[PDB]
Order: sequence, then structure tokens, then C-alpha cells
Amino acid sequence: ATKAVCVLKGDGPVQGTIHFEAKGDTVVVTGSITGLTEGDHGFHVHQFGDNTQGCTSAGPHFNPLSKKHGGPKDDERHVGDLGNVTADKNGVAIVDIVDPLISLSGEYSIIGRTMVVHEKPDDLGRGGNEESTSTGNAGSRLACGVIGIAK
Amino acid sequence: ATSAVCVLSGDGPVQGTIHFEAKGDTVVVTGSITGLTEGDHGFHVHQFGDNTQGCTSAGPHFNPLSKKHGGPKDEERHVGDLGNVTADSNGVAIVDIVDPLISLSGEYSIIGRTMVVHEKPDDLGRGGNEESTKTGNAGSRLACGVIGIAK
Ligand SMILES: [Cu+2]
Ligand SMILES: [Cu+2]
Ligand SMILES: [Cu+2]
Ligand SMILES: [Cu+2]
Repeated sequence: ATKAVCVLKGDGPVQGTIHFEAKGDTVVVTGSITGLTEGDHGFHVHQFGDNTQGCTSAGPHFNPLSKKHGGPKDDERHVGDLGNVTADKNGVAIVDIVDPLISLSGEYSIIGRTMVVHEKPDDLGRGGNEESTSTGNAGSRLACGVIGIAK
Repeated sequence: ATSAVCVLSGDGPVQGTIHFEAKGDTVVVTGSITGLTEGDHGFHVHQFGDNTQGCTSAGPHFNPLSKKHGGPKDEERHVGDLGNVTADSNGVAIVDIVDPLISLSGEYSIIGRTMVVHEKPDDLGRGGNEESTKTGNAGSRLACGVIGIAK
């Protein structure tokens, strides 16, 4: 309802803890992700909270308005399109995002859905091939977790 | 949501997959859990979907109506009180429960909360002692997972 949390795990070294808090009429996303390669990594909400086949069973990006993939500042984007997180030379990425389209309740609620951090940078729907318009060319899912209600 | 799933994991060998499906004004819970010691094991929905400290961070039983702990057929029970699952000699528990109090939507929604399989049998609030009234004397949490939206 007001606060949520996600613990990111995968088959590699990438781990992290993401916190979500409804503040006013928006949602603030914070936390950190370690064990990444330096550089940008796509960071999205995928539709299902199903981890029966690791991160693969989370499905595509959460997209209740049926739009094409984009960057978080675009009109045309998926609700789950949170852009990229940037890791330092030590593999650490600090997440500090304010997003208008996600919610913690109602139609846009991401509770019970999956947060994924990807292998490569998300090209924000501007790569030029069909895959850019679905995933940003963000590639494999390095770690993920189901978003749960927190105290 | 009309369907949900949860993958149970812990620090030991207990693991499992639980499916949830709304049917009528009930939730049908099916699945299997392996790696258990033969006999009954308490099986409850805990309040928070927070795995930051393993299963310990899931909090107490989901109890929105502030009742004492009971068995699933009791009027005085927590919403998250699903009774016991039973493992056979090979440590395999088959899950098949129909419950009318838990839900996949609205106020009693368990999406984003934690399913827990316990060390001991749940005494269903009839243990004679005080601990019975809170947890059923089910003991340790062997495995847990956050309940997620499924396809
Ligand atoms: Cu993605
Ligand atoms: Cu997208
Ligand atoms: Cu319990
Ligand atoms: Cu209880």
C-alpha cells in the first residue's frame, strides 16, 4: 500500500535491495545494486511476479496501456520503463528515481510484479530495430525479485 | 489478479512452488513442497513481502481483523492461517486447500505478502499454551517466498 521492497537475486554476483515509497501523488524508488559491470544497465518492472523459471518467467515489461518501449521521460513508454541505473568502477549502482507512471495500488500497481536489472544499457526505444521497441536492447536479466509489501 | 504464484526457498533444502487461483469467493491453493521431514508442517501467509532478512523479515501472520490464531475452519483465526501441509516419507508435501478468507484482490489480498512453511505442525490454537494463540507452535520458518501475480 504505502511502502514496498524488492530483493534482487540471480545466478551471478549481482544483488541489490530496492525500496519503493508513495510520497504525495508519486512513487520514490531508492536502493543500491552491487556486482554489476561499470556502465549503464536497463532497469524495468516486468509484468509477472513469477520466478518459477528464474527471471525468464517474469514476462515482458509491465504495459497496461499497450505502448512501445521508451525512456522514463517519454510519453510513449511502458509503465515498467524505468530507464537505466549506472554502476561505478566498483560495480555499485545507487538507485534514486521518482516515477510518475508506476503506483503501489490500483491499476498501475507494481506490487506482486518483478523488478529486473539487465546486462546492457537500455537504448530507450531509440535503437532503430524492432527489439528496441520492445526491450531497449537491454539484453539478459542478471537479477530480479518480486516486489512485496513492506512495513 | 485472478492467479498468483510463489516460489518457496530457504537456507536449507526445503523448496516448493505454490499456485493460487480465484474461484467464486474462494482462493484455491495448489502445489508441492519438497525436502520436508515427514509429518505436518504449519503453512501461513505472513504480513510482509520483505525478504531482506530471509523469512524472518516477513513479520507475523497476516491478521487484518486482529484475531487470535486458529485453524482454517475456525471463526477465530488470522486471515493468513492456512493450517498444515503434510509431507510423506520422501519429504514431499502435496498442497490442495480451498480458503474463503484469503483473497487475490481488495483488502484481504495476499499479493505482495509472504508464504511460509514451518518447522513443526500447527496446533491450530488448541495447544493449551499462549504461544499456541499467536503462531500455533509451528516453530522456525523453513522456506518462504513473496506471492506474485501470475499469467
Ligand atoms: Cu526489461
Ligand atoms: Cu519497456
Ligand atoms: Cu507461520
Ligand atoms: Cu496465525
